[PDB]
Order: sequence, then structure tokens, then C-alpha cells
Amino acid sequence: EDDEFEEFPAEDWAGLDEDEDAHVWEDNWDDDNVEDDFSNQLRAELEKHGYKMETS
Amino acid sequence: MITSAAGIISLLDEDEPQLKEFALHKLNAVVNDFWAEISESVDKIEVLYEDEGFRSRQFAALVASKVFYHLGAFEESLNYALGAGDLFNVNDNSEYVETIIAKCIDHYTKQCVENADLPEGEKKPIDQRLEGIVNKMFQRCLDDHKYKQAIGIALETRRLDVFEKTILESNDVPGMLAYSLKLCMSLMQNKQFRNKVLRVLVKIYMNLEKPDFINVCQCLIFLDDPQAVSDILEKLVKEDNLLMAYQICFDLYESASQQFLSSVIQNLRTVGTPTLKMIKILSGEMAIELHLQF
Amino acid sequence: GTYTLIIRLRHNVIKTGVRMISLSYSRISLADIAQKLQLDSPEDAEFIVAKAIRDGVIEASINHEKGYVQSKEMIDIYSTREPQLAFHQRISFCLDI
Amino acid sequence: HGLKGLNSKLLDIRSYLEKVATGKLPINHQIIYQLQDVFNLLPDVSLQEFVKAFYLKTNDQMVVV
Amino acid sequence: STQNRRALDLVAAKCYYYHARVYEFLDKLDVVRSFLHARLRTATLRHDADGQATLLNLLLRNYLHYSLYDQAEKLVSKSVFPEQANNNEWARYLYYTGRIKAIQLEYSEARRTMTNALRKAPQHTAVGFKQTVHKLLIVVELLLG
Amino acid sequence: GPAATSGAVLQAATGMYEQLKGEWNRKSPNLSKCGEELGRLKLVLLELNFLPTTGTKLTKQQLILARDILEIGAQWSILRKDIPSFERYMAQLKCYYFDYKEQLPESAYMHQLLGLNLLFLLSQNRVAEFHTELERLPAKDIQTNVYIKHPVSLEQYLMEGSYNKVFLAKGNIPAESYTFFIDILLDTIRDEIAGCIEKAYEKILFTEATRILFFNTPKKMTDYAKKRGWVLGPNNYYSFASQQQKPEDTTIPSTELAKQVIEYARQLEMIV
Repeated sequence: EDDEFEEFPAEDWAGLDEDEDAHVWEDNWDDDNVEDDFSNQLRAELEKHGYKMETS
Repeated sequence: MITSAAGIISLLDEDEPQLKEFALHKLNAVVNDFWAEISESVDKIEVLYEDEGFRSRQFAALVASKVFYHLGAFEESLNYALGAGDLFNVNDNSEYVETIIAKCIDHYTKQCVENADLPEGEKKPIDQRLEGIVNKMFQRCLDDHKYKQAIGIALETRRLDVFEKTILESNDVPGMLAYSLKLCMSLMQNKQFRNKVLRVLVKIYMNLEKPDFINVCQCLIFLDDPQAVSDILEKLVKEDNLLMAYQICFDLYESASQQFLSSVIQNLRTVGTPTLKMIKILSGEMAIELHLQF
Repeated sequence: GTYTLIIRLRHNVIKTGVRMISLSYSRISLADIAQKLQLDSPEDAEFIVAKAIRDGVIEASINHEKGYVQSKEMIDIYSTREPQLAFHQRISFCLDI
Repeated sequence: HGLKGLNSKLLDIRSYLEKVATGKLPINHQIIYQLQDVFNLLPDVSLQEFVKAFYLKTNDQMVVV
Repeated sequence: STQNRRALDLVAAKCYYYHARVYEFLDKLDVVRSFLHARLRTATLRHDADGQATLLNLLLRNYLHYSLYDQAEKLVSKSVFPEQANNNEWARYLYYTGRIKAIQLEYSEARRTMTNALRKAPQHTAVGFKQTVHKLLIVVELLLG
Repeated sequence: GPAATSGAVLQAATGMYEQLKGEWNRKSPNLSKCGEELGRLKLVLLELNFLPTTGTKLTKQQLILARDILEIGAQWSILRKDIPSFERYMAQLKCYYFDYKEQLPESAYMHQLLGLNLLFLLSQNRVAEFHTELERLPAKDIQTNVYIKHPVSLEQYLMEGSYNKVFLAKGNIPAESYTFFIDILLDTIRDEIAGCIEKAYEKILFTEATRILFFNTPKKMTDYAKKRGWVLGPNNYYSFASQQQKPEDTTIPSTELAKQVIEYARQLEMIV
């Protein structure tokens, strides 16, 4: 008989870093791969490769 | 690894009989935390145990019995334990004989049952070294004076010589006679063996102290040899022990049945062929009268 | 003592990178396979893919005289037993409860 | 118990065919006739397609189980 | 606890547990490994399931705190973990046997034992134990593919 | 037998394991005879009672002096060859590499013999043990001892088929004893490579097959295009054995799946 644990260290915290909150979210591993990169990724790719001047 | 006999076991590539002996002592000492691994390399030990040229086969027999003692499997522990010869014994008082004598004694009584009861190749399968461990332990029961223990062991192995010497030891004769009547009536199942205990229970009511004729009577009832109770009753009547020839006939009437009471009066008539007071007690006439008056 | 397990994952990041390229494309050149996987050479790629194949983890083929790996994918999963094996798993678990 | 039927029915036909072939018993063309329709009707010739379908209908069966 | 009777074995479960814990600071004495061993085989013949399991756990923890994985593997195999055991004990054993299966290149069994482990640790709290079995489960799935 | 006659056997091993290091320079056939007598001075050491340590400091400093006698003897046990030969030594030593942490010092010759203990488990194709063993030496040591790093990454390439592993079997020269033994593995490598290529392609030219299996000549490649059974047209042509005949038969399932169905029924009918 036992009922305890005390053989492994733990971590307890009140400074908690943030992620996507989960309440019934689909929690897709796809949305952690981006950073709202999507406006940036357009602008920079329309100027760099000139597809806002050469190509409509 | 440390605490792994990998360093030990991997030895024996050169054939140096002093490399096998120094090995089966450094291993034999520590089979109490290495075993789990030994299990994998038992073959090096069995091959050594089978070859008789090596004198190191007594510890190979022990170390072998030490793999199946810590594995729990047992069974094989008996074949290697008895192959250790005198290194394994009852008196060195180890955890090995602690367990291995339970496993031995049950492995042995299992055998003497099926064997002594059925074939004519009875003991032939049975090893003699196992009987030696059984008798070495049993005599410990007669030396410790635990006749209260040996009285039952003597029905496991089902040898009545064990049982016949257990009763004689010390002045514990009239008590043992009290155990062996309770077990002959409740414990005993096999009618054959039960009868074989009752006969030896008859001989010790004659050759031990004053014979008690209230006991040999009951036992002759359960053995059903009428021609012998008729002559145990017809030698106290000739010696003017009628006071002890009544006690036999009232037992026979109450305890025994009518086809026994008709065999004994018939044996006294075949003997009487070239008075009759006991013929009036074995018939039950006088007892009928007494009960009526009652 | 986890660090011993971690270093092994280098096998799997490439296992997945490549089984991912197989399901993204139908045929591609080894020169590009090395560029998406951050691999070594176009020499290294052909051996890596090949290994995948022999371990039935990509089901494709290679034409080496032209330099491209080509997928053979065209199964509709249902001709497999796979779904029936998956269910045979589910309901044994479930029923045991 | 159904196979316990098919088994002995077929068994009886086998004893009959074996009965006319040898240990002669004059042939009755009619029996043998019908006995040919039997071996044409056995489910065989549409093997591959049938396989791919039967597997699918099973798949459904499990989904609902 | 060397004494007799079968009820003291149970409280000796807790005894052993703290015994090892304190023995483990200064330096996890491998000396105790033998005591444990000796008291373990004894328990297998007294058929004290409880003590047998608990004790077997602290033993496995001994082999694992050092690099004696082979020695725990051949053991885990050759031995029979009791049937009745407090769950805490069963979670320990299912975290260790899974650790072992993991190191010897067998992520298969592991991912299925690992998980059973996470789901036997007491629910409301168990902070550290759960916190570590995660750090391993997360990697056994990755490794598995 | 005092500890000074035991010592008098240790010096009798200094006269044979400095001749093993002087016949290593000259590379004589007397390099073989100073190791046939360190396999005899073994059988003289175990009688001076120097089996693995279980206490006693006097025997401890006598085991740093009997450990050597198995190092420099094991090294010749390799070049002497035979599987069980250099095998049954490695045991002893990995045992005396925890005794060496116990109460003894360490040497730079301890973690490089163990490395060979790894390579030996690669050419025996028992990668299950390689990893357990890899976990005996602390993790921070396989990044800094760049003698062990090559056995490790050799297993990385070995387990997940990546080639350029035949090229790195002559580039792991920082420890020469690696390049002596690893040659064994190179006959399994060719086998796995052709095992995949039997499925991965269908037409290549002959000289390319000579460049892939790491051969230099055309003759060798004829023999190995004969054992696998290929034809020798202008380009080396393959035979389809990847999925020669498909599993288009669920008649083979038939019986098995029916067993399963029956089983479900048993669980839905049993009395629980």
C-alpha cells in the first residue's frame, strides 16, 4: 500500500506562459507553425519579386 | 556491468580446471542479485554438471539448483539439489533446504502415492537420494521429539515403518495411540492404505505394555478379519479373564454388524468341533433383556 | 537520461520529411528533395529515398537515368483491410470495457 | 448446422457419381446434366472485382458494429 | 520487520519506501540492493503481493538510477509483478517497465504502457510523477513515428 | 604467496606487455608470443585472488595493475581475431570500468577500448544493445570525446539507411583501431544497399552500379550481378520483385476474419 508521491521533483508556478487557449478549439498543430505571418508574407513577396509592379 | 556476472560467465574459453573452480565459487557466493542474468547462461553449468571427469560438478549441481531456486520454477531445483550430494543437506539449515525440502517432500509424497498404490514398477522411478533427504529430515523429527508432527508425515510418505517407530519413541506411546485413531477414522480415505495402518495399529496394542482389548476390538471390526478376533477372544477366556472377554463382546455387538457377529460364533463352532456364555452376548439376547427392563 | 533517446529522432525527422514529400507530390527531382529536407547532396538523397522504399514507407519508384523519384500512389484505402483491422482493434478495446 | 446439411447432401452426390463410374450402375444422362449447371454456377469467374466490393461492404458492417 | 506474521508486511511496504528515500540522498547506496533482493525473494514465498510489488519497485528504481538497463530488463521479464497492488505501486511499475522497453528500441510496447501509467497516477494531484511521464510519452510517440 | 610474490608476477607481466608494445612497433610474429603468455599469466593472476573487487584497498591497487594485463592483451586479442576471443575480454573490462570509478583513477585508455565495444555490436547487428551501452557513458561525453562520436554516428547512418557510411569507414581514422575492425561491417552494408536497389530502380547502366556498391572493377560487379540474378544488356536490367504478385485475394483472409467475428459473438454471449 501507498498513496503518495514524493520521489520525483515537481514544478509549481504562477508565472504561466501563454499559448492557444483550449475550450473546444480544434487545436491544430498547423496554427503554431505560423505567427500571423500572412500579411507580411504577402507584402514582402509582392515587392521582392516585383509582383505588384510587373505582374497584376 | 558491475553486479552483472557478465565478467564471470564469459569465462571458460581455456580448459583450465582451476578456472572452472574459482568461477563456481565467486558465482556460488553471489547468486542473490546476479541470478536474473544467470538464467540466460545456465548451459555452461549443466554441461559441466553432466561431465563426471570434473570434481567441480558438486557446485555446478548447487549453482544449478540456485538458478531454479531464485527463478521460482523449482522442479529442476530438485534434480540439481540431489546432484549436489552432501553439499546440500537438512542440517546446514539454509533457505534452500527451507524451500527445497517443502518442494522435495511434496514432490516425494506425490510420487509415493501414485507409485505405492498402482504399478509394480512403484519405487523404481523414485530416486534414492530424495529418500535420503526425507529420512535425514524425519530423523530430525524424532530427535527434536516432534512426534505430533511425525505422526502425520508418516501418512504422507505412506510408510508404516516411519509410523511404527514414531509411536515407540519416548514415553509418548499412549498419546500417539490417540492421534492414530482419530486419523484412521477421519483422515484416511483409501481403504487399502487405511487397512494397512490398522494392522500396524493392532501389533502395537499387543507388544506395547499391557494389551488393551477395548481397542484391538474396534480395529478388528474395521479390518474385518473375524478369524483373528475369535482367537484373541478365545485366549483370555482360557486364562480366566472373563472380565476382559465381556468387554470384547459388548464392543463387537454395539460397534460391529450382524454378519461379523455371525462369522465369529461360527469360528467358535468350527473350533468347538472335536458353556456358551459369550454366545449369549454376541447374539445380543441378554442386552435385549436389559434394555427392555430399562 | 532522456538525451539518449532524443538524438535518435534524426531518423524520424527525415522519415516524415520524405513521406510528406511523397504525399505532396507525384514526381520530383533529387536536386529539390535535398533542398526541402536540408539534407546533404543530391548523392545523399537518392540513398535516403531508396531506403524508405525498401521499408515500405513511401511506395514509389526511382528513374536514375533522368534523376527523379516517382510516386505509385493510387489506392483508395478501402480495398485495404486496414479499416477493418482498425475497427477490430476499436471494438475489442471497447467491448473489454 | 447448415453446413452440416450441405456436407452430407454433397456427400450423397459423391457416392452416386462414384457409383456409376465404377461398380457399374447405368448412367442417367439427366443427373449428370444438372450436375454440370452446378459447376458453372459456382462463384468464381468475377474474382478480382468481387473481392474489391465484398471488402467494402464489410467495412460498412464494422462501422455500424 | 524481520519478525513474523503477515500483517506487518503491509506496513513494511511504507517502511521500505522511506528506507530507500533517505538512503538515496547522501548517495543511493547499492548496498541496499542486496537487502531489497533478499527481502524480495522472501516475499515471493510468503505470497505478500503488496510488499512484493512495493519492494520490487524500489529495486527497479535502484537499477535505473544507475546505468543497469540490461540488468533490469532480464529481471522485469523473469519476474511476475503481483496481481493485487495499490495503484500507486502499479503506476511506478508501469513507468519503469516502459522506460526499459523504450531504451532497448521497442517503442511499440512502450507507447501503450507509458499511457496506462499516466492514467493511473492519482487524479487531482501527483504533480511531479505526471510531469515527468509526459516528458517521456511525448518522445516515445515522436520516436514511434 | 605474499603480495611481493604477487608483485613478482606483475613484473613478469611488465616483461611481456612492454614486449607487446615493442613488437607492436616492429610488428613481429613474437607479437603473437607475448600474448600467448599474457593468456597464461591470466591463469596465474586469478590464483593470486584478483577476481572483481568486493572491498579491500590492497587488492584494489593490485587491480589497477591486473587491469592493464587485460587491456594490452585485449588489443592483441582483436588483431589475433576470432569472435569469442576479443569477445570474452570486453566483459572483464566493462566490469573493471565501474571498479575504475569506484575507488580507482581513470585513464585515457578506458573510453577508447569501450568504443571498440560499440563497433563490435554494430558488426554483430544487435543495435538493441548498442543503445543500452551508449547510455552507460554519460551524455556529455559523446559530444566531447570525438573518439566515441564515430561509432555513434555510424549507428545513426546504419539504422536509418544512409550511405556515405562506406566513405566514413576510412575517415574515422583518429583512432586507428576503429579502421582495423570496422572493415567487417562493409559486407553487410553492400547487402542492404542491393536489397533496396532491387526494388528502388529498374534500369541503370553497369558502371553506375559499380559506383554505387563501392566497387572499382567491372569483374566484381559481374559476380554480384550474377548472385542477385540480373541480365547484362547495355544497361543492367532488373526483375520485378517489389510486389511481383499483389495481395488481391481476401480468400486468404476468409477463414481468419470469420474466426474474429465468432470471437465478438463470444464476448457478447458469455455470462459476465
